[PDB]
Amino acid sequence: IVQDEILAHRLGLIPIHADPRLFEYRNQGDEEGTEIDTLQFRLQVRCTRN
Amino acid sequence: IAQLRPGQEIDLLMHCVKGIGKDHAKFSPVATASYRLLPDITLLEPVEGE
Amino acid sequence: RCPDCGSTELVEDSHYSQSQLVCSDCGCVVTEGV
Amino acid sequence: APIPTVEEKWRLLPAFLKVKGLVKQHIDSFNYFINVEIKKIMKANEKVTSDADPMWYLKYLNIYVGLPDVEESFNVTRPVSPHECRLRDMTYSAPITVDIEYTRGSQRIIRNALPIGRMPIMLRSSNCVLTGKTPAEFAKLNECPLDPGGYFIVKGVEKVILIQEQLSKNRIIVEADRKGAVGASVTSSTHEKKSRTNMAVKQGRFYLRHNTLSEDIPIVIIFKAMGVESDQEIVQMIGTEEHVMAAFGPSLEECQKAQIFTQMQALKYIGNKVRRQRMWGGGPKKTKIEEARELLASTILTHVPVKEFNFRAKCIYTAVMVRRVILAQGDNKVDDRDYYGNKRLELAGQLLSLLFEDLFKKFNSEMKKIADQVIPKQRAAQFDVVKHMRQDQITNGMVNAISTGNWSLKRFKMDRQGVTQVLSRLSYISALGMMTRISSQFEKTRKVSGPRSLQPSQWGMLCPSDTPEGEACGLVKNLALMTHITTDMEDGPIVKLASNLGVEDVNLLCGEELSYPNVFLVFLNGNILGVIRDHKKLVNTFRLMRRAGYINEFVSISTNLTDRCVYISSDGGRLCRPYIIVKKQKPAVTNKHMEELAQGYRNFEDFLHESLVEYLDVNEENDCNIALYEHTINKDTTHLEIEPFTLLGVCAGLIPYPHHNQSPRNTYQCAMGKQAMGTIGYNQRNRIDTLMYLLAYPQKPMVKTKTIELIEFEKLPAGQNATVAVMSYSGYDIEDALVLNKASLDRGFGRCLVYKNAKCTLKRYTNQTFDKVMGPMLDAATRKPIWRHEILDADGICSPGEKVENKQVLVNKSMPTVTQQPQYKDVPITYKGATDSYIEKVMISSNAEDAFLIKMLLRQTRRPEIGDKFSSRHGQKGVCGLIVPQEDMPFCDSGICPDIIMNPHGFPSRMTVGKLIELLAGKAGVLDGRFHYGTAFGGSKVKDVCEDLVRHGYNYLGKDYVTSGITGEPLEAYIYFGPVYYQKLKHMVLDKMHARARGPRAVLTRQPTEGRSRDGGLRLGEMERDCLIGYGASMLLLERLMISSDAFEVDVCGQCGLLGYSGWCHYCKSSCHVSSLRIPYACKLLFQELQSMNIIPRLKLSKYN
Amino acid sequence: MIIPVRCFTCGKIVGNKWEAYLGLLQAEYTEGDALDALGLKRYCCRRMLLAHVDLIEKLLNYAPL
Amino acid sequence: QPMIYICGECHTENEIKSRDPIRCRECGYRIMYKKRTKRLVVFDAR
RNA sequence: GCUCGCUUCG
Ligand SMILES: Nc1ncnc2c1ncn2[C@@H]1O[C@H](COP(=O)(O)OP(=O)(O)OP(=O)(O)O)C[C@H]1O
Ligand SMILES: [Zn+2]
Ligand SMILES: [Zn+2]
Ligand SMILES: [Zn+2]
Repeated sequence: IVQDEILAHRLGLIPIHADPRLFEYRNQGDEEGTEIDTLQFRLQVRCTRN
Repeated sequence: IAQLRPGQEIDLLMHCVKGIGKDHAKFSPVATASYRLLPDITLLEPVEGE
Repeated sequence: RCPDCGSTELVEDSHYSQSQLVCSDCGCVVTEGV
Repeated sequence: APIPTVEEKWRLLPAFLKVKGLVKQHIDSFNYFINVEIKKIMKANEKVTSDADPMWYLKYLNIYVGLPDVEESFNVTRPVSPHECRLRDMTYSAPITVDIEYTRGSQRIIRNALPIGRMPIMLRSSNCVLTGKTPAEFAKLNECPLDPGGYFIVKGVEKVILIQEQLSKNRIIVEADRKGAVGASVTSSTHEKKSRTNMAVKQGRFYLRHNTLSEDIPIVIIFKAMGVESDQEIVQMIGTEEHVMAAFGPSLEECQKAQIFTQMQALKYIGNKVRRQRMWGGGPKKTKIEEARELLASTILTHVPVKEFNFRAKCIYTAVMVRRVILAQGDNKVDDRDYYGNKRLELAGQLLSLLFEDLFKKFNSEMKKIADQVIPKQRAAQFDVVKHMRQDQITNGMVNAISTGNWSLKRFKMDRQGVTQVLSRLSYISALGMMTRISSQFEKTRKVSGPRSLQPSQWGMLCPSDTPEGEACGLVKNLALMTHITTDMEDGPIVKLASNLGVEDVNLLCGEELSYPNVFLVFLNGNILGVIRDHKKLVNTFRLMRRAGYINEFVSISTNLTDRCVYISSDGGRLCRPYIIVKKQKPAVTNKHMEELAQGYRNFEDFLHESLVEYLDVNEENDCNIALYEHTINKDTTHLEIEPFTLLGVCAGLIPYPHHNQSPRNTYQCAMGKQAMGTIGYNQRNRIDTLMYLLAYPQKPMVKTKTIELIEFEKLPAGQNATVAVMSYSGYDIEDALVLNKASLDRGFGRCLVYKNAKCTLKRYTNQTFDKVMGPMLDAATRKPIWRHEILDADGICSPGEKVENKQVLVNKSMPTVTQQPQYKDVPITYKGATDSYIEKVMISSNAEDAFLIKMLLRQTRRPEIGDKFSSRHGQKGVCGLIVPQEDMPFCDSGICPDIIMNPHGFPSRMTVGKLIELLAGKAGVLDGRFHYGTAFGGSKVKDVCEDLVRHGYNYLGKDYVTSGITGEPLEAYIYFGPVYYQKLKHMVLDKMHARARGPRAVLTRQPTEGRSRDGGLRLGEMERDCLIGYGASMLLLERLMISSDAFEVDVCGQCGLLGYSGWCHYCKSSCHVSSLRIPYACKLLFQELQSMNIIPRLKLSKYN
Repeated sequence: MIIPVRCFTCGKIVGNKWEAYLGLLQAEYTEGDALDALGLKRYCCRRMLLAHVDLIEKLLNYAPL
Repeated sequence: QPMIYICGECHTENEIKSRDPIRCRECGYRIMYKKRTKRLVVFDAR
């Protein structure tokens, strides 16, 4: 029911315990991301009756 | 993050990159970083009694 | 067909609320205004 | 020794709201219409028959409205929820059926259930499916439990019938004319005819004017025609005062100048002044005197009834009117129209009753015409009405009258417009306030400035502050929080009690007794009930009997000592307000009664029955003494105010501490709260409207009025509480502007959602062809759909979850051009939008006409930026002037940075101390974890919140030590920090931003269009042209009004002066004198129109040198 | 609709302290002592948690499911 | 091609082809929503 | 696309 944009905004505000000094700034563009300057978090939740 | 009901599903991937708080407040590491001047209360005359 | 290059790629593409049938190759404005 | 005060007295207000209040008015009116009034209307027209072929008739027995159903299924009904009617763009109505008996071939045939129409069912009514339902059952029906209801659903749109306000009927009005003559007027209105007859003193004598008379005739002639022939009796009826006789002398002299001395002569004189209604059908046969007597008995003064041609009551009535005119001709005691004691409010019930009566009469007339045309010449096959009872008549009439809003009743000659209005779904407060609106009869088109004033009669009945700011200021009003509208009574026991209380019959005595100082006239709904002596006893006994319960509690009684008239009002539409009865300096309501009410021993009806609280009308409260509080009660007090904050309406109730602010501030705050952005209801997600505004994280206010708790606004808030600091910062908040924090907006503050609807229809035409949706036109080069058809699914309909860009198709609709192979041309639904939109849902429904309705709900997530309008719940509307970063914001010792910085300069000119009090109370509440109350004429005091602040270690005045974020140095003056409930408005810069290229033009006049949805350009009005003239810029004016707007090149012939084409003059059949000329296209259109009007403009051209 | 993760003014993580706050409402704690026990010293987080309305369950009651 | 839709009260996946009366099995409701797309959509946390 | 009505906005 939560909107997709609102969901993305709420996920963006969630802090990450990753050390920022071990990463670098992503260059202009490059939406695919590289190992050095990005991290991936998978969130898959399927609600069902008990 | 959100609240679900049976039948609903949330599946997503989140790409995180390095950034500074000036660009967006979500990169702010400190919740409240402030400073105050140290007070020094002085008594001009000795106050006693009730 | 386009009156300049003779191509047949005449597409109806509106540019900011302006109905305009224009050639897709050279950009020659064939017809405009409705 | 202070008088004891009942603290729990305010608990009387919620109980009153349990059976009456905000939305119960229209609900009860519609229930009374569909349960009682419709049966009376059917009984009034129970039998209909035709003149030809006698012994034939059509008799109605009983009519039913039933439960709402849908005719979608083939000849089968099915229960349908109002939300389903909203989605399917259909009407929420119930089948009006009736059982009848008729004669086909002189044999009686009866039908027990035969539908005749469809009545639109008001929501939350008696027959509505939503009544008697639990919030869980509301969720099962996809309807908000907090929805006020009371509105009709027609073709998917929500229409509300506003409460109409009008002057009371059958009442004498003494008023000055254009020339200053103080005359009288009476609009006698019965169930059949309404006639306004006037009386003037234009030449020192009284003339009676009516629409049925060619010329106004002296009043003495009418007196002689109405039975009383002696002049002495006429003078006694007018009055026995010396000045009265001196004023009436000229009338007697003018009457004696003529030879009118008997009833026959006066009737003949009147008939001579009677004109036929354009050759009325039928032989007159010397009807002159008869027409005069019929006009005197029936047409003139319809409300005054004559038993059998006995004008005694009418004579007394006109004599009292003449006496009132004579008395008003001295001291200027002219009655005012704005006095709401003479106002009547028509709800949806009376309007629907009149409409249903008109429609039923039209149906009966049509049936009688069909019978007269069919029965006498068709065949031995006996005619029956069942084969001709069209069921679409009443249904279409009701649907059109509710939807379009224009009501044309020829039987009553009433032509009204704007009766129904589209329910505003901007917010819950918007709909809740629009449901209790009242329009004026003035129907604003001009600057009257006489009803627009705030009359003192609106006390307790209508909200003083709540009014639309603009051209409709003062003529559109809102009901108070605690008010009630009365209905019609039987008027029988009133007459019985009046006759038993010593009221002498007016026919038993002459008019001379009307001139006595101690004799008081008693009226009844404009009819002279009689005379009485010692009216104090009569009034006290009537009030005591009403309190006892033998007389209806809504029957009002008032006394006018100036005119010495006792008015007894029992008609519906009158405004009444509950008041606590005070007897001998002590209210009847005690603490024990309030404790029993709180525990549930008694209800408001028990207070009504035990002579504790009674309803007072405006006319009745005019004579009563009301005390605001217990300490104000004196020896001469008859009633006590229940709660003062009930004076304000629903929209005005949101204002925290409204008595500390200015009235224009409260009006602007009501106007902006009607446009406040927030949640609508619990079913706002399944709801699909053309435009919806929602708030991401709505928060209930910290300083909430008791009205907020009563209307349950805290369950559906329309704003957010932000830490506002009142200070000047960077000079970007000069005039009403405010500075927003970038970090605050980044974390979700002010985040808003805009939902738009895109609807498409695939209808089947007369020919056996239908609109069909083609699949996405895949590009053969890349085997993928084109950029325009990228978002379309396999069925040609855009799928939810994707983003839509400008000029992209949502439904690939193609329609046939025939109505042999069908030829389909594409008419796709393209998305016109500056920014991208996301599809939330796509609903596909099918109507009975096989037309597929597709509705896409596009969603846009918008962030506050420069240009967004913000309100602060105090009329301090502002625009975001600058968005500074968090580090640039000042900070206190605790490290809190303000979200909104507002200009202090707006306070002195507007004197909004209520805003400061609300800020202080909210700060104290968020410190101690409480919700302070900003109740009108009460609430939390400043001392309590100051003590709460000093207890928690903060300053007792809100001002805190603050260090500047920019320079890092402390400020010389303390800053006023505190949480303020700011609400965002629907006015956004993104929707209001407009830019116009060359673009399209209009066909008639080749100029840019008007509206932004039509992509029109701005208009250089007359005053802009005046300014450009004053500046002297001739070339700029020429470029703006000629070159850039409607430039054109015409061909004018220099010989005849007419307009040619393509360098050729058809008039002269030559082309040597034809020359080109630059001209505005509107000027050429004007020239052509003038040539069409035989006004030929001949242009004599010449060289520019 | 739902409790925001970040506070508007300061930015302290407040979304994770909502349901526990409800527990403090299910317990005998009042508003003030519960907000104090949750660790909200500044009044901005107190206003964020106190003035928030839980409308997510009312909407889920109307969810398709 | 199997085109799938969802009912308004049963919320069951129903497959109907073109030019069919909009209805749903084991019920009589006539509000038929379209399922969410399977294409990837990119969102910005701003 | 024309018209009208309501509604808001300053
Ligand atoms: N009918 C109108 N004609 C011309 N200008 C108008 C009209 N309505 C609003 N405006 C514009 O809005 C401005 C009116 O504001 P003004 O009356 O000076 O303050 P206000 O609305 O009384 O605010 P306060 O109530 O004093 O806070 C001036 C004018 O340019
Ligand atoms: Zn010529
Ligand atoms: Zn905080
Ligand atoms: Zn189903």
